[PDB]
Amino acid sequence: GIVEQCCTSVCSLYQLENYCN
Amino acid sequence: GIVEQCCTSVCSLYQLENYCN
Amino acid sequence: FVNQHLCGSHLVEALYLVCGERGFFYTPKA
Amino acid sequence: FVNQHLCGSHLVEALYLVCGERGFFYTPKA
Repeated sequence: GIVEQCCTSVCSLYQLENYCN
Repeated sequence: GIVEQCCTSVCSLYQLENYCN
Repeated sequence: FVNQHLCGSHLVEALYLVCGERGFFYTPKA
Repeated sequence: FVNQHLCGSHLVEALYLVCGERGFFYTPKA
């Protein structure tokens, strides 16, 4: 999930926007 | 929603916890 | 920190601290 | 600010800025 993708690894805008409503 | 209850008005723990997963 | 007007990043920050490992949803349009 | 390791409040803060009026969900267990 977000932690694995953005905290444990380097985040991206593409991925961040998958969590916007 | 949360803005009306916690920003436009004074928030509460009770209300805040309604937005926890 | 909770029993006040909380807007924007301040609100998001209160949700983060209260909800902890649960996480939360921030739905300002809903 | 997005293209880095973002944890905890830092992550929550990036979601807040990127998502804007949409808001977001922060699901650290999922």
